[PDB]
Amino acid sequence: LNPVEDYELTLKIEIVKERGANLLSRLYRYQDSQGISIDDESNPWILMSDDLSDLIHTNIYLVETFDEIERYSGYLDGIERMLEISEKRMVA
Amino acid sequence: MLNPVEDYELTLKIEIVKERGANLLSRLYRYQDSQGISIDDESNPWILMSDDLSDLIHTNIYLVETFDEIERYSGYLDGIERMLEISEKRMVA
Amino acid sequence: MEIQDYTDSEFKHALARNLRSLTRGKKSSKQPIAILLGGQSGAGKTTIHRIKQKEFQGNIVIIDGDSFRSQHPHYLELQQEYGKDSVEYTKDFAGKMVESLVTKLSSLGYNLLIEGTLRTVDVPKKTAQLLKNKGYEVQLALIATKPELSYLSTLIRYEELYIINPNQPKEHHDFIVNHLVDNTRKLEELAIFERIQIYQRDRSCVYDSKENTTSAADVLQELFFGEWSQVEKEMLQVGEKRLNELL
Amino acid sequence: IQDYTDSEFKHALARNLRSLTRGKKSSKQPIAILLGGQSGAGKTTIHRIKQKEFQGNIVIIDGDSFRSQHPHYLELQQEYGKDSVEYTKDFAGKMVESLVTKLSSLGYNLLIEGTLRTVDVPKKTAQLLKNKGYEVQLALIATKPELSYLSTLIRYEELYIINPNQHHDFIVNHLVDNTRKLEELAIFERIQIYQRDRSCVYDSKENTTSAADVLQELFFGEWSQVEKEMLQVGEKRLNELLEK
Repeated sequence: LNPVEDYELTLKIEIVKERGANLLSRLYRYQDSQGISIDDESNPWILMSDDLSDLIHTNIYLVETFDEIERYSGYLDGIERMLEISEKRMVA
Repeated sequence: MLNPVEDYELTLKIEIVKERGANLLSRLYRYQDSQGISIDDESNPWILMSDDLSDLIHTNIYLVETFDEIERYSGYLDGIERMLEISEKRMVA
Repeated sequence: MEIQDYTDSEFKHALARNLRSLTRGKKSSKQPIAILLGGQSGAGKTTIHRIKQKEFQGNIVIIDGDSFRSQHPHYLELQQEYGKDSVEYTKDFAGKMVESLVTKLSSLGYNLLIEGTLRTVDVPKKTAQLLKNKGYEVQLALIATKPELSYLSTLIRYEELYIINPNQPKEHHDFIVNHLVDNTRKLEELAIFERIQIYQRDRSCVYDSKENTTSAADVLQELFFGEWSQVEKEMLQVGEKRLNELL
Repeated sequence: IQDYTDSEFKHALARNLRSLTRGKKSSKQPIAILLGGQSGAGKTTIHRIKQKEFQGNIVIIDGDSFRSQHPHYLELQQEYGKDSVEYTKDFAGKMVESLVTKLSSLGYNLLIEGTLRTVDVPKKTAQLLKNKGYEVQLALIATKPELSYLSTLIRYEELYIINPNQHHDFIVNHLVDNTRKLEELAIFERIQIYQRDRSCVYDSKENTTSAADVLQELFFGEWSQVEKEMLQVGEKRLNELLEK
């Protein structure tokens, strides 16, 4: 890692944080529209919001490689895919 | 795009990644079973995960053509895995 | 009441949710194709999974026999009772799931990519001849690579699978070279498959029966016994290096 | 319209307190760090430094992220294409207020994205933070104003890729002025300036020179080898976004 790589990482970290925060806010939107209590840790939606929350608020900043980012990205990808299918069954 | 040596490397990684997913799925099935969630209860959030995951294992993973898409995938699997860990422990609580 | 003796309800419950999974994302036709796999275990069967899933644009169903062993209704208890040998108690379920899924899916009209048992002449004979009978174009997709390079990938994979789960050789698989050549020639002589394709690890197609007029088996032997390319010669160097890593 | 009932604030607030508390532990010796610096300078760098420096144990509170959490965000986006901000910061700010208050009572480590273009907001914040028994520090991020203006434009060409239906840069003079004044009024125990490559270029603990002065040479100094390098990379990536 050099100064440019390191910053380009900081930029990917940023991109991911924003993208994540966007999805978390959508998760909260979905969770409320279902009456799912916040600490209902048994609910799979609560787990996703909780995991993601732990990353945006802590773990992304602790990332040291471009690979870790691609992993977190495809993880968000996974979330979004499930979130999109649930809102379309909803406004169906 | 990619060297024959690199291209087989990708094949091996796709094979690696598939096998993991397959085992996560089996694991995810076993949990859904203990929770009495019906095979086709698409309404159930857990079924979305098993739908999503099995769709990639059976189809989407074989259409991967970049190494970074491999990471994309295994980072997904990680997430699925983290939630299984927590759910399984919650049964023993 | 054995530790591996599954209830029928238990077996059907699995068959149910598999038939659902494997169908999800696929349309069927009155013009369906079934492709049987051949080639040594370490050859690289996953290469064809790639070629054909792309080639069929997501509309083929890959049926992987070992995928279902972990679906055994006691799998875990068998895992912490036999370690790696759970296999010898688990194929009973796993095989029955494959025979099942082909039966039902062939009737339903889906495109199928199935493993063949080219180590035995009888199994694929019977399989193809029963798939033909349901309006299927049956095929043989062979993956061929230098036997050594096959044993080597099996030996790397083995040491890898030991690292993931320390409680989950190539003699344990098979040394099919003569059998896989003989039987290919035998299934050609009996003219059972519509097409026979032979692929290599770089997704290249080195033989297609509908475009080529040599023997599938004759092409096999050149690949098995011919001179080594640098691409072959190199994979051997990577293997020695990668293996040293894993040990 | 854009109103929010009081059970909705307590709802999203209670959620956020559950959210941010996760995997963090309280302190008899807690630390609060305020963030200054041009918008597109990459404050996200300081997050990386201070998260690793507290080994996961610091709560970051970024006012901006709390915007989508307005009970009628969707409605306000499906009209105010970009001017939804003044209807959201009413909500977002008080969200920060309540979060800083409660967590500062509970003695967590806090990292707060600061409005350093204004003198008062941070001053009045660290004051109420020090009473609670906080070592309160300032953490500034600095590069050439240009590269800063550049990343904001890079960002805005990526904020248009996501949803077509969705700055604070020209501040260099306010930023320097407000730093000297916060330094003289001795509001922060420790003042630190960071550069994009995570280097600590000034630390008020070690150094004696004015934090404001170090800023000026950093802004108005001649360009470093690496800075000019970053300038080309931007001209690179903007052009792709010119046609992506």
